[PDB]
Amino acid sequence: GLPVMNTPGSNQYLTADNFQSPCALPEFDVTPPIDIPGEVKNMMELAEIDTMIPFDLSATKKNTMEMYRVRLSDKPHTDDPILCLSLSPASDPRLSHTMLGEILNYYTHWAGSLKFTFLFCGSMMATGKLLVSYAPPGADPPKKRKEAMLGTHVIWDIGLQSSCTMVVPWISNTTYRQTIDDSFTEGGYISVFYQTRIVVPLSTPREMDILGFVSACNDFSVRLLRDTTHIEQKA
Amino acid sequence: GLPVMNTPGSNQYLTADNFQSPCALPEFDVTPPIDIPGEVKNMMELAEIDTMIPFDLSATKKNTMEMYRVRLSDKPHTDDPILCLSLSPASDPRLSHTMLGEILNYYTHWAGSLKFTFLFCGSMMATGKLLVSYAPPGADPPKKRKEAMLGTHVIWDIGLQSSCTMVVPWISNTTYRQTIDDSFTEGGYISVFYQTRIVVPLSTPREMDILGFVSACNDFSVRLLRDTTHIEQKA
Amino acid sequence: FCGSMMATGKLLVSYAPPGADPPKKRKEAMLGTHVIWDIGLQSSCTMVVPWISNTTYRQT
Amino acid sequence: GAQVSSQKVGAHENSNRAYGGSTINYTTINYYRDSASNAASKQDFSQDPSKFTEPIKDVLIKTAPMLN
Amino acid sequence: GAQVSSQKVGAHENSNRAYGGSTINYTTINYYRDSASNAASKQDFSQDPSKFTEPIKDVLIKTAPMLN
Amino acid sequence: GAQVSSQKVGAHENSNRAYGGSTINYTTINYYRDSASNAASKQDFSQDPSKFTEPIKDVLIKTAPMLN
Amino acid sequence: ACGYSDRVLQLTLGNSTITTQEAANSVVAYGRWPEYLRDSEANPVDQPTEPDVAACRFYTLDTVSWTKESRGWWWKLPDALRDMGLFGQNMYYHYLGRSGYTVHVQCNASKFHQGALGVFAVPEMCLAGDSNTTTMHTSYQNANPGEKGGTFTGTFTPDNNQTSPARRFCPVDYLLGNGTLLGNAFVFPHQIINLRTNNCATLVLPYVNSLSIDSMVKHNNWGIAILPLAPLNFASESSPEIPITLTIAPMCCEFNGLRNITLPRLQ
Amino acid sequence: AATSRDALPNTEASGPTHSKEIPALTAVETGATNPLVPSDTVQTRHVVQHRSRSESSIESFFARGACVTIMTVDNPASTTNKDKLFAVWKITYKDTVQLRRKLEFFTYSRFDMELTFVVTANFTETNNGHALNQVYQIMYVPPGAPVPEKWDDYTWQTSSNPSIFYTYGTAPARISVPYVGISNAYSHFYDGFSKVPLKDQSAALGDSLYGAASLNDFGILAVRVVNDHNPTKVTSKIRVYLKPKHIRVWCPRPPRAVAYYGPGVDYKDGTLTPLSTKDLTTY
Amino acid sequence: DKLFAVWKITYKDTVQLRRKLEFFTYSRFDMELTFVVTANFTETNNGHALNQVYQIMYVPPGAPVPEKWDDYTWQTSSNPSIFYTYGTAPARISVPYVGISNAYSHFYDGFSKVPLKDQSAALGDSLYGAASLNDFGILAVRVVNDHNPTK
Amino acid sequence: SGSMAVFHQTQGPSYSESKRLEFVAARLGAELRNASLRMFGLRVEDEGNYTCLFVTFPQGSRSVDIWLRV
Amino acid sequence: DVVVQAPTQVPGFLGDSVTLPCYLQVPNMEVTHVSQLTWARHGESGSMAVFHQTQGPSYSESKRLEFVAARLGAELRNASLRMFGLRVEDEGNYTCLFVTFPQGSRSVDIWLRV
Ligand SMILES: *[C@@H]1O[C@H](CO[C@@H]2O[C@@H](C)[C@@H](O)[C@@H](O)[C@@H]2O)[C@@H](O[C@@H]2O[C@H](CO)[C@@H](O[C@@H]3O[C@H](CO)[C@@H](O)[C@H](O[C@@H]4O[C@H](CO)[C@@H](O)[C@H](O)[C@@H]4O)[C@@H]3O)[C@H](O)[C@H]2NC(C)=O)[C@H](O)[C@H]1NC(C)=O
Ligand SMILES: *[C@@H]1O[C@H](CO[C@@H]2O[C@@H](C)[C@@H](O)[C@@H](O)[C@@H]2O)[C@@H](O[C@@H]2O[C@H](CO)[C@@H](O[C@@H]3O[C@H](CO)[C@@H](O)[C@H](O[C@@H]4O[C@H](CO)[C@@H](O)[C@H](O)[C@@H]4O)[C@@H]3O)[C@H](O)[C@H]2NC(C)=O)[C@H](O)[C@H]1NC(C)=O
Ligand SMILES: *[C@@H]1O[C@H](CO)[C@@H](O[C@@H]2O[C@H](CO)[C@@H](O[C@@H]3O[C@H](CO)[C@@H](O)[C@H](O)[C@@H]3O)[C@H](O)[C@H]2NC(C)=O)[C@H](O)[C@H]1NC(C)=O
Ligand SMILES: *[C@@H]1O[C@H](CO)[C@@H](O[C@@H]2O[C@H](CO)[C@@H](O[C@@H]3O[C@H](CO)[C@@H](O)[C@H](O)[C@@H]3O)[C@H](O)[C@H]2NC(C)=O)[C@H](O)[C@H]1NC(C)=O
Repeated sequence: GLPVMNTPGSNQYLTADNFQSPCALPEFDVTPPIDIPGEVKNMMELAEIDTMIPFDLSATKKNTMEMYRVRLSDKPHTDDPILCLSLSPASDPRLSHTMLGEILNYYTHWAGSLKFTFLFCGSMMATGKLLVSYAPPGADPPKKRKEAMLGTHVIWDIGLQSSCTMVVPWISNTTYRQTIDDSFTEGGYISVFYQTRIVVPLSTPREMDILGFVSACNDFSVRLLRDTTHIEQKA
Repeated sequence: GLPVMNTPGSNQYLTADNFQSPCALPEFDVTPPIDIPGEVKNMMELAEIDTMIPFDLSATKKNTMEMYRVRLSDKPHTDDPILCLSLSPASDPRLSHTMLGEILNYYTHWAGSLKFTFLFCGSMMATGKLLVSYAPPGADPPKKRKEAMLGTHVIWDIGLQSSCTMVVPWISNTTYRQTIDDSFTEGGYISVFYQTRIVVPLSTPREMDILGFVSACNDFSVRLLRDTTHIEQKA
Repeated sequence: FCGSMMATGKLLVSYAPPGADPPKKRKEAMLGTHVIWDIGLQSSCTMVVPWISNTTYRQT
Repeated sequence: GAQVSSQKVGAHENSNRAYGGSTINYTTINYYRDSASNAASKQDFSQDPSKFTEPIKDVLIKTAPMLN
Repeated sequence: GAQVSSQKVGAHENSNRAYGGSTINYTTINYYRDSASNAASKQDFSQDPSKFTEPIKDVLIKTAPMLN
Repeated sequence: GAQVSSQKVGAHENSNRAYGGSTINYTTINYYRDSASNAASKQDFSQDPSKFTEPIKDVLIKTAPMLN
Repeated sequence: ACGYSDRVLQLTLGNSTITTQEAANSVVAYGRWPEYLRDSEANPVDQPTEPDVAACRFYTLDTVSWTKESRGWWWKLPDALRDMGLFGQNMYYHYLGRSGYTVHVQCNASKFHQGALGVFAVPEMCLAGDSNTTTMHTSYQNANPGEKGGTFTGTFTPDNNQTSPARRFCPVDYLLGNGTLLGNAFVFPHQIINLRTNNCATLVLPYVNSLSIDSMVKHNNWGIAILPLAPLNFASESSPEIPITLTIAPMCCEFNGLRNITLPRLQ
Repeated sequence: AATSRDALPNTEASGPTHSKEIPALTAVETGATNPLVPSDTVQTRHVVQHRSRSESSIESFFARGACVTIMTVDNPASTTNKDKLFAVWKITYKDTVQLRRKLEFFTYSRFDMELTFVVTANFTETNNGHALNQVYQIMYVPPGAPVPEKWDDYTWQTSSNPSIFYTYGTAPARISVPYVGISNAYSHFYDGFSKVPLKDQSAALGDSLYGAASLNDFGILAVRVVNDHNPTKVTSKIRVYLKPKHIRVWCPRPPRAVAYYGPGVDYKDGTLTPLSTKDLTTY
Repeated sequence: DKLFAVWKITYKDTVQLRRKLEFFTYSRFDMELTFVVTANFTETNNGHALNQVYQIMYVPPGAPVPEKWDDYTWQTSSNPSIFYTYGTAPARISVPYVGISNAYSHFYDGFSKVPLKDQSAALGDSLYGAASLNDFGILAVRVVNDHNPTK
Repeated sequence: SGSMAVFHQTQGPSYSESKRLEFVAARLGAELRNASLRMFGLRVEDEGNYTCLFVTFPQGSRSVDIWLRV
Repeated sequence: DVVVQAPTQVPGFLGDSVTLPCYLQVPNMEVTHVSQLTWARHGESGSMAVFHQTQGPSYSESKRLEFVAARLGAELRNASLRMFGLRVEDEGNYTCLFVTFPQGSRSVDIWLRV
């Protein structure tokens, strides 16, 4: 009956293949699903939830609480960066672990605008203005307020509304960027400077710390799944 | 279920075969195509674009600029060919590399009318009449204006309109000709002679050069694809 | 162009509004408002100097 | 009892229909009586990230001041 | 969801239909959900070689003089 | 795009239909886009042997005398 | 009607104006003419800046002398301009820059000279280096000659210095520098300036690239390559010399993501 | 409507002439090529042209599946002092001259890579031994993923790495891949660098090779011998054949004239001479 | 050197099919080529061999015919080829009328080059009945695997 | 997993700390082999065991482990 | 299975007329069927003089060269070639081809030292 012909690619198993296969337990009455609070329909949903960036990764402060507290002081106004960061929501050790940056390793191409949210964690009295800035790639990274200022910045203010968010608009030469430290698909440069200085009244803690959070925006998306370098199975 | 029967020719891979095959990256969101200036839908389109014939292939002049400049002089009118050429837009070393002749090697049968375009590249003063001619195969190649004249010729004129084009009408015993130097499927013979002589006034370069171009016409077509002899992979 | 019917060539007539080093090299004059004219059949050209000025009239 | 659906072709040349117009479909047929044997239909949905991003005992207007 | 199309038979004897009249068709069925897995439909088009042969800031009439 | 045709059964018992009445058909489906790949449809014709047997610059009536 | 004969034109992009008189009716790359980025195929999300007149105008680069031993010249457009007024300053100030062009290769002689200059506009013109040891090792500083441009050579000469090399391109002419026959090169958008007739060639090149808008400081697009097809001759005179001079004009350009100024090691 | 399998515009008839119409005369400066039909320079009859370009179409030119690379791998005895061989090839057509010249006629391309594998195998050593039908793993390790260390390491667990387990002697394995490009067409020719050099940095810190774009565009293929060290050492070769299916091409660049050299357009000396000899006046 | 046979496509090798076709002067047919591949161990030696796979490359009239067994010619970027695994349903590839004319001429009366007086008796000669140098084509068939101890 | 200084056959060097470290041999398009590294100013904690990687083709990813005893 | 026989090096006079001997001694008892005996040079697909089993000789320069043995329908073997008037540049390394059936395409490389 019916003359058929086995085609190049027969008897071939393909891990990510999708073909119907005989059922081991025929008839097994499956248990009805309840309505568990908190479903998730797509990974990029998780990508839109802020996760604190471990900004400091100094041999001493790494792998320990001190790693997320970016300390600011009441030092006389300077023009040097109080944090840097290579926009590589996958590559840069600073982002490589945050939910966003943790999901980004299970992929080969990320895209869309990101949103860094900074929380001033210090004495209700302390005030000041911090300039959070981004400058697309291909130019000397910014090391002075004078140079960073020229790029895309949001001159934030430490007040009642305790937090800010500088959206990093998706400005890139390709439709997606390599989720590996590739030179052609470079990310850009993020960097917060003091626009004034954190001024405090007498009898106040002179060294308050800021915590940074990061997340994707309803634009972001990833593609071509892979195995995260993050966890190894020794032997 | 369904009684089938594997038919002679099963489990057989056929390079140029066309069968649907499981997809390695299921769901991968392909990147939308933009509208890049300059698309091409069919090879024979390229075949209709002129490419300069390297008419001279003398050990000295070959593989170097001098190879495309067919020099003409103010010599007293003679009846000898100032260039020849075996119509074999594939075989004859003179055509074997031109776009047309380069695409013709990736095939086993060519067909349709060709169009040789000659450009007089010399002093605005110099004038003259050159007789570009073609004579279908099976007869002594033409070596004298007196003999070539009898065939299909376009007695061209060096004037304001700096270039001419002698269409070589597809006159052949078979529907397509072997894209190899085959005797049965012979091409014919092309050959430009001086119908007068290139006459020049005093204080003029007495040795101007002509450049020839060749291309197919909306009639030409090729069939039965093969591997071009032109480029070898040593070891 | 008042010369032999045979002679040819291309002359770049140029204008550059004030307040900058006068142009002394084709490389610098080129940047301003120019009409790269051609010595041919039509024997003459005309480079209009557009009224570009900070006041409604200029001191004569 | 064919299950014909539309593929999401990237308007590729001579794929059946694209920037010359046309659509692309694919036949499916559940063969086994036991559902847990059907091919993962990949026609999955997408909810709003709000039950995780924007979860509050009130409502949040973006142009408004956070901590009212 | 069959994709029946006409083959371009060279009116061969007893091939189904030729110089006795008749046409020849062939059934196709996209089987995989992912488009990049469909059989190269070979029903490709052909544009005019003009964007390469005849590309000018004007128009060219053949019977006319080239360099006007 | 099924190609159902009638077989030429020799009215065999219990073959589907014969000397009890009935017909016999068989489904065919061209599967490849290239015609020169279809199964030799065997539904070939038959011309009159005249262009070889009876070829004359006139007409030949059999009951008549050959060399008139 | 009148003398609106193909031979005369009057290009005016920006505040500059070319008006040639032997003009061989111009070429428009691939039918497609230069235009701005339709929202339908845009990529970067910020507001794209557009110098318009500030940049769009004609910039004359520097003239090249043309003798008998002249073996050809080659420019790398995106780069070739890098200085030329604001299209120079905007060039560097942004991470992304999509720009179209209008190259007008000017060069005229007398009715008594002779020669043909094939002006070929090659998209993605990757010229080949000169180190038989390592491939592509060609240095940037050297790879982007700008306003001055490079020049094709007679026969290949391998760079032997290896304590430290000369890292330059050694572009042979019969192989159009990119190891592929010149006689077949007439496939790219082009015009042959044939001294007898026309005294200029005008090709309008619309931005072509695998991306919507891409870089400039980095990636190059079009590249002009002028080669003498018919060598120059004049009177029984030792050697004659006419000066070829191109003038390019960046058209419908736009740039995204402003930053601090880029300052490449061009020295 | 004008498909590839139509039929070239039929040749129209044409008698004598003496018109001021000048079809024959061109002027190549315009760059435009005279679309003169045979019907112009001679009196033509009315031929009903059947021939069609149905085979030269961009799709059919690349209808055959070319061999992009060969991959040697071998399963030695447990007692082998040397580590077990598992080849790893970086996806990139640019390894063999053939498919590389076809693609190279065009500046840009958008195609769906349809990779097939014809795996073979023989017993290395003189020794007369046996081997139960081996099974191979062809793991696609996406650009940036961890490339396999030992033959049998965790990297091969392949929880998210598209892999194929080919049993020796059977219909040759096949996996279709859609346009996996970061851009909107794979650029067969990239003019420019992947890192611009900047004055406020060392000549090194910011350098790079001409023509190189992405570190790992297409990806890498890890192929092991899945079975364990068997007394009879068996070497195998996995010839991968890539056939561009749903394809498109842009800007018709002139074909490679002199022998290829490396990933870059560069060319070695000697090989520099391509043409053949022929007398400027001999048929 | 390792043996890879190369046969020039032409029915005229065996008497059978050659007499059937020969009853008619001209013919237009679609050649449907099938391959029944077999194999034994040459030498007395008692050895083993993992199931071989063969390549049957169609090298179109004029294309380069394979030099060594393993050379570039076999890369087959554009040469219709089949990889038959030993012991399996015998391979089959249909071919459409690949004739230059409008029927394969089972009998060609006349020469492929006419002799011309203004030439040497040699320069322009030729064999009677011969038409095209390579009508149908040539078949290159190798053993795809590597040199194995048991021949 | 966070890799320090890395030198790609094309993208060139990739210092995770541009200053305190440098590839005393890796010179673009040449041929990667002697990858010995040299870092300036050591640091009580700079001390440890590293992983020297060589993504080579077709040899697999090679890796050796150095006790850096300060 | 035979082999391409040829005097490896063969010089090589100025303005003379040398014979590039290239024969093919086979394994008599064992037979093959030659198809075409044709030359070239080396770094040049363009083939010079070629002699097809049927179409006869095929001189790329009808004059300066000739097959001192190839005689139509006979049996291709001794394909040695002989070209008249040498030429400062005639000097070099050639490729003697033998598209034979069923033996594969045989090829030997001659230094022509003038
Ligand atoms: C760098 O690595 C070296 C070498 O060791 C190897 O790499 C290590 C990173 C690690 O992966 C190890 O498994 C591998 O072999 C380290 O030096 C070794 O360190 C181990 C563990 O600290 C030492 O183990 C001890 O060995 C000594 C003598 O050989 C014993 O006296 C000692 O006694 C026992 O220790 C075990 C647990 O280790 C206890 O259970 C017992 O109760 C008992 O106390 C250990 O067995 C080993 O000796 C070292 N090997 C060598 C060759 O020096 C080194 O520490 C790493 N560097 C740094 C900076 O950490
Ligand atoms: C024809 O071919 C012969 C034989 O050589 C073979 O064919 C060649 C075409 C070529 O493919 C070659 O690879 C093959 O073996 C040629 O004669 C040979 O030519 C080569 C290269 O010129 C010679 O190489 C030199 O050998 C001598 C001594 O044997 C060395 O002293 C010399 O020194 C070194 O050269 C290498 C590069 O060649 C350098 O890297 C070193 O720095 C150093 O200078 C070379 O090694 C070889 O000797 C020749 N062989 C023989 C047997 O003569 C011949 O040139 C070709 N003819 C023509 C006309 O070109
Ligand atoms: C890999 O390369 C490195 C550096 O490029 C080599 O290390 C160093 O090589 C230099 C040059 O030979 C050596 O310097 C020489 O020795 C004296 C004193 O040792 C030094 O003062 C001078 O500069 C002199 O040129 C240096 O000793 C050496 N250092 C070490 C630690 O080895 C290294 O040799 C290369 N590796 C291999 C395997 O070749
Ligand atoms: C292949 O054929 C060629 C020519 O057909 C042979 O070369 C030449 O053969 C002739 C005839 O035997 C030789 O000529 C004879 O020798 C003397 C002087 O050598 C000559 O003056 C006379 O004409 C005499 O007949 C000639 O020497 C020889 N030349 C060479 C270079 O060999 C050739 O022998 C044949 N090859 C083989 C392997 O048989």
